Amino acid sequence: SHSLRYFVTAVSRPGFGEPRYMEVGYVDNTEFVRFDSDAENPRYEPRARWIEQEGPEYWERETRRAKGNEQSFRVDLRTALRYYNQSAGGSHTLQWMAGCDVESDGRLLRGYWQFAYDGCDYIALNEDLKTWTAADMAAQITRRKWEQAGAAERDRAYLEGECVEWLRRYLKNGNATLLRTDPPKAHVTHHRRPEGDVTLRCWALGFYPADITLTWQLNGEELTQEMELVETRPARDGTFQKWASVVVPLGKEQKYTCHVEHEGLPEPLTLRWG
Amino acid sequence: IQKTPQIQVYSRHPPENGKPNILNCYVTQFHPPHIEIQMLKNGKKIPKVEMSDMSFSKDWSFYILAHTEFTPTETDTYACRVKHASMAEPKTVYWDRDM
Amino acid sequence: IGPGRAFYTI
Repeated sequence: SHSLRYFVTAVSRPGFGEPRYMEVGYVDNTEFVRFDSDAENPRYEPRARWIEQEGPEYWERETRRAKGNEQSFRVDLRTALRYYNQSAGGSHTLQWMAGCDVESDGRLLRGYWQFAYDGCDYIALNEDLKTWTAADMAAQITRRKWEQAGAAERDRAYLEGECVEWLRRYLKNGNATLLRTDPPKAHVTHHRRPEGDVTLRCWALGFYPADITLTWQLNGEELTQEMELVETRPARDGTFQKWASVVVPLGKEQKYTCHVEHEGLPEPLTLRWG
Repeated sequence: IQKTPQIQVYSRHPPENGKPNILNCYVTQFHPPHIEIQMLKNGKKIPKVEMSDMSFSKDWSFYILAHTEFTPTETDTYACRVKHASMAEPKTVYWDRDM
Repeated sequence: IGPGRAFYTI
């Protein structure tokens, strides 16, 4: 499965100018394009080499789409003040995420097209891609308007058409980058705590794709809530990073072992304090 | 609704004196999106700091990564100071060189 | 390519 998703944000700032507007596009867990109204040059920009192969028509077209969206969101921020009857001097946020998850074989799995206002669900297109779920009173007003206007129909056309077709194109043109495999490097580090015991930290870095399994075992038994497992996140070079730590008794670290599983490894990697 | 940012400061790989590394300040779970992140070295702002383009999660909370190249030293202190509407005063998180 | 708000405002 693969995905093409766009994360959009509009943040008003009364007294500081027009709302800040941003768009970030991702193929799976990798950003490849972005738009920021506050950038040195406010237009669509590549964020990965493989997308740079797209001609000028692509950048001017996406730039136009982004600026058109920006105007739409400016209007939406004003309307929202009215729906919620809020003061006109405060800052507010409108968020939107749309995209498609496609089956291992160019078959659409799920479509997304949802909004949030001031960090809370506002309205979202249901899985049938034909109906809307409004989270509150105000969103109910938007829903009625979109049903009468036929918004879903056009939105679905994007998800089932453009979103799917372009993702296929992106996966092909960016194959060397998007479908590559960078093996993880792993380490275990040893820090004595002030309380007298020891914190063992298992590192996993420089890997791609993001999916990875990192765990601590005690006497060959996987630990769960007893260890601290942070979520994996990106590094600056397009790879990912993760780590897990466990507090163990001073003198008993030979009993703890860290396990790493990743498609970039030929077999699970087991490490110990060293 | 507002959400206070969770701050994580860590190096790319185990720190070793005289060996280049990358220091990270990963700020997540915050709202509103307006935020200021400053990576500091010995109480002084680091000039060359790059940040990823801000995005958000399923729960709609934002996140961003700040990073800079550095060579671990035995005594230099690194920190990430964050200012956000959710906090009355800036929040500073020190990097644990012994991680 | 990205999604378009078209003219469907909230």
